[PDB]
Amino acid sequence: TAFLWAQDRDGLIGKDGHLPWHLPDDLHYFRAQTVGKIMVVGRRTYESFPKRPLPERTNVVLTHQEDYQAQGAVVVHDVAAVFAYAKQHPDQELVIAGGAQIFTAFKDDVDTLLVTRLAGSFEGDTKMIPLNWDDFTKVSSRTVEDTNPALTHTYEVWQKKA
Ligand SMILES: COc1cc(Cc2c[nH+]c(N)nc2N)cc(OC)c1OC
Repeated sequence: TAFLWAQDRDGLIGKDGHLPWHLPDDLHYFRAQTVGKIMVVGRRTYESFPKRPLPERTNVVLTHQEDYQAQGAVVVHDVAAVFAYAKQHPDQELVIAGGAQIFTAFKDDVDTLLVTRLAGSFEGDTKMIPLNWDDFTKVSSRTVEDTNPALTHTYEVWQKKA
């Protein structure tokens, strides 16, 4: 399992799940990472996503209640089922596109964490769930500078150690 998300300096993800900040660069990064790999998106994500489903990619819509249904992404209401699905396709890695509730559910059993940090700050009604940084040790990171400081962002990857 892999964690793919973007956050500001303060620690907020956005509003209603949708990224309030328009960073075509960071957005490009998310899209590129989900190419040729299995990704899981929460129900809130299904509505927050810009356009689904993606081509040449495997998208999955995960919700707490089985009443909910999603188009373009496989709908799974079983936490165990999501793990098994990734297990079935060892060739393709599983990445959690969100949301935070989804992240929390699989946060404990994640080996790779991807985080995007923005120098600028944004305000919204949705904040990212707490993470244990000390438990995970950063393996590598990349820094990209945009025209505007707020726009400028960096990519950091953490791997769980035991
Ligand atoms: C491609 O656009 C979006 C992409 C994403 C996913 C996403 C973006 N950026 C990063 N760094 N990680 C992600 N998982 C979430 C969104 O909103 C929830 C988007 O629309 C604003």
